[PDB]
Amino acid sequence: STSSPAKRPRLKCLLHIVRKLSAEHKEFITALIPEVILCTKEVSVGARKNAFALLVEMGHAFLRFGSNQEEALQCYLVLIYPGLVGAVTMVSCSILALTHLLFEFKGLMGTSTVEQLLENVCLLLASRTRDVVKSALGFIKVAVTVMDVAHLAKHVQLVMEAIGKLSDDMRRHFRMKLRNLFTKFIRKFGFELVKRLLPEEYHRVLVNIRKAEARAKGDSIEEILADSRQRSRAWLKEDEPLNFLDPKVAQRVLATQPGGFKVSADGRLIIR
Amino acid sequence: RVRTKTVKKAARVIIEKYYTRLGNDFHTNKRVCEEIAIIPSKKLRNKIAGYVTHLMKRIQRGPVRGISIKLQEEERERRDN
Amino acid sequence: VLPKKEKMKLRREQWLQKIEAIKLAEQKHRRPSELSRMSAAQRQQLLEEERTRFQELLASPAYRASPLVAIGQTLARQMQLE
RNA sequence: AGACUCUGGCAUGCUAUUCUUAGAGGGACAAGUGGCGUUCAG
Repeated sequence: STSSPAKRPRLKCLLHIVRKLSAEHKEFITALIPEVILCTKEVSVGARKNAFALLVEMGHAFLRFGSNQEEALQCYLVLIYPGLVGAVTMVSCSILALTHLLFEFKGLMGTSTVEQLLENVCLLLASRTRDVVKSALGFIKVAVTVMDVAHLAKHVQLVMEAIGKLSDDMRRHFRMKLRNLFTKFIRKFGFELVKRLLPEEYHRVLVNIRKAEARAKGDSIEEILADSRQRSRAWLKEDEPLNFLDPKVAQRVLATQPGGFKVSADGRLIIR
Repeated sequence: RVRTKTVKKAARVIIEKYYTRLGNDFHTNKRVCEEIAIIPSKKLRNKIAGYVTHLMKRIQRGPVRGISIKLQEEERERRDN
Repeated sequence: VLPKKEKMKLRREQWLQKIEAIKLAEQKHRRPSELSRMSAAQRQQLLEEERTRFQELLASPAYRASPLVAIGQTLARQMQLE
């Protein structure tokens, strides 16, 4: 019985009871998992930030319950892995959660397992819903950033094949993420490989990207309300005759050079 | 969020013609924004109100001599018409 | 203005049209994907449902030995249905 | 590594109207706080 704004403080309260939670509290955590995921795709950005920080601190909390950190994080992942199975919105939620978790505990998951998730995300690249494919593209970008190029190389072809047969409209909508992914792949690998295994139309974008990689190599009112050799020039002022021996002569020696709408019938201005 | 040209040039001219009727807080800036300018776009009106609130919290910390001579000039222009 | 012969043609044609006019008159006499749009009760129902589904799949013996393999097979079945 | 256009969450308000409607009017603009900042842009 928690309302939508009330998710934003509550997670923090949950956060405030994670970082000293004892080892005999796993049931509470595994009951809290879906709330944290649904709050990672909450309406409020503050609730999303709180749920992401709660996920990070909660994964940190499993780094204290066992001797093996990698096995504990594997358990933490398999507590959230079913989220890729149910309804479309919560699948997108869980892909976003895995995207956030992949950037924090980078090597500690174990790259091969990450590769399996990447393969699953490739299946999630074939979804009809735009949010799921967007979250899959975000996870792909995070994986390209994080996990190693030597392990990327055996999985370049599958992920970019899942990219290639996306759609016409879906490719047209998210051309930004596709452009950034192609730029990252061209930076990290050979341009000829990406050209060889992509279909025809994307090649056009590629050469533009390649050309891009060619191209990359005081408090006064009047001053504030403004439309936004040489320093040795002096101006005298000539009044009484100028007395160079007067102590107050420096006031007469200056250092700089001295010196759109239509109105309506009522008189109010017109702004457009 | 980054800033544009039209909102801030409109704010500059609206201050240069009606600095007397502005206030210090956001709501009075909003009210004078409806009652002075027609401003058909609500987004542009909101941005104008935000930047004029920024301007009023900025220039009121400055010297009073410029404010006094600007009020004299505005009162002279109002009395001339 | 305009030629006489064209005017004569027009007058003859309108008089002819009146002739068949009189003749005819005489003859007649005889659950969205986005969560922000969706309501709080449905979010709570979805939260309870996904809690129960997570508990059931975590209590399943198949999801204890090969978790990632089972997840991959489930996704493969789900979108080979699609 | 979209500074392009439109636009949602909340209305116990007006309109035939607190639970369904569809026109309009509001509401959020980085507005406020503390730090980093060429003390101004961010």
